[PDB]
Amino acid sequence: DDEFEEFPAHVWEDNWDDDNVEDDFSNQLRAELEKH
Amino acid sequence: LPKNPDLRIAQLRFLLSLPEHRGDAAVRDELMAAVRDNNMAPYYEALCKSLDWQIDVDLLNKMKKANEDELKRLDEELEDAEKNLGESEIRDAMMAKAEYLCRIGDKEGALTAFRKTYDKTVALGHRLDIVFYLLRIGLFYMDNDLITRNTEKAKSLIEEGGDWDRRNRLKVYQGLYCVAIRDFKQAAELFLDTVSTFTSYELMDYKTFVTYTVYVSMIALERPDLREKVIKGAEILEVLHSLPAVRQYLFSLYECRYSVFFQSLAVVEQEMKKDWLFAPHYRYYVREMRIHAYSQLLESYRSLTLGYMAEAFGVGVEFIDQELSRFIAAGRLHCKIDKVNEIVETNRPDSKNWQYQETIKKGDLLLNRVQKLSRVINM
Amino acid sequence: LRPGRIDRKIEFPPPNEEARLDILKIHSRKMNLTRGINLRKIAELMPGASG
Amino acid sequence: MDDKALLVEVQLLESKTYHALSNLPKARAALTSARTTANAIYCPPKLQATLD
Repeated sequence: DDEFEEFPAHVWEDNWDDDNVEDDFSNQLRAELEKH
Repeated sequence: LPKNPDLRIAQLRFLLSLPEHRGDAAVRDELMAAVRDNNMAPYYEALCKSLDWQIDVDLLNKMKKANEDELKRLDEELEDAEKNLGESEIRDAMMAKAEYLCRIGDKEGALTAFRKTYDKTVALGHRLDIVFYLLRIGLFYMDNDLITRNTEKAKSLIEEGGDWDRRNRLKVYQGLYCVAIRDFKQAAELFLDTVSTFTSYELMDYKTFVTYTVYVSMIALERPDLREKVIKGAEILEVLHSLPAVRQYLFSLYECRYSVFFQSLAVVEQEMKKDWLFAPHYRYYVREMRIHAYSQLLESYRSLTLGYMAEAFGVGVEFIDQELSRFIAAGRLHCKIDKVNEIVETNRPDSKNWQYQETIKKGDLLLNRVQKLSRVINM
Repeated sequence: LRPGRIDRKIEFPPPNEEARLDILKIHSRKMNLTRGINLRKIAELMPGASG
Repeated sequence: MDDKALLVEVQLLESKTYHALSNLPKARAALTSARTTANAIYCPPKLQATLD
């Protein structure tokens, strides 16, 4: 068909929430139980 | 089938290639024991290159010479078979050679030899065995392209004629690959279909396979299917008697005991970070299981106070507030927080409202397709 | 039974353990047989048995 | 070999261990095998009571 040449040119379905950087859940829960 | 290569080798190597676990020397002793036993000079060289290890020339030379002599004698036997024996034994000679290349760790040579053996051989069973060796090499080296190509080859062979035993072994291979590529739904299906007849002891012992089935089933199956096929599974309960922690995890989720559930999920996260096949899935799996626990708790409530949620999950109130806010913002929970007077309202959609929204979405998709087709054709 | 009315007469003896192996294969084709299962042994175990 | 009474007792123990391990279908299979073997020999009152 037409080409817009006039404008120059993990197998996964990854998610945004996966890119967050935070401590391991084990560490988080350990700290929570420790302080409560 | 034989352990070739022992995927325990890859497990040890990966588990070693991790911070805070390098040079514990137990992993190193195990891996060196196996490498010396099977005379893996090339894999040893690759490991030294990867991990920047003090190469022991004294033993490396011995392994090299043993491997060279083995290769030469195998090749001489193969040539003798060509000169005297017929195809029926020439195939066995090539097959044994390729097996030895896999044992030592000559990846490309082993693949070439197996391709030649596959081309030569006509027996359907031996073709399946070759394809399964290729699939095991693919799993060992985590080359997704080879793994998928040989999975398709195995499926094509089974359609062209196969048997129940190879069908189950292929099912276990497919489930392992799905777990590798984060397809926990299909992994759950395959693992539960092959749980009662696990024969592939070359990949992992029945206990490890059952732990994988439990984990994948918990993350992929709804509550009814989970109760019907895991909590009421004879062959899973039989092994969970031996495994007391996996049982506590699964039953803490099922019996709505959530503090114990988070404890078990933390230990599962650690175990499954250490694991080699699930390693690039521990964050996602923990997140999804936390979302499942939150949705399960809120499934039977119209307004749940944050204090009660925190006490139920054995955490603080800030922790639950932060997690709930994150997942609601991401769109994974049907609940709205209310912090001035801490309460978690439950805005689940009615059946008719959900039906209307689904109709809007599907109709929008279909109407876009119809519009595109009409504009393509009317001109 | 006179020829011309019944020109040919075909007897159907019970299978001779080789026909029995054949029948076992025919009727087990649509079946999930485990490895190490010996339809030849079953055929031997079935003497004088019909299809 | 012989001592089908001992065979019945061992099959009953297999069924009982399956029941204790929660593998109920296998426990029932072992029980049915034990009953099939038991209804071919003399079952003393104790063995019959255990089977029942």
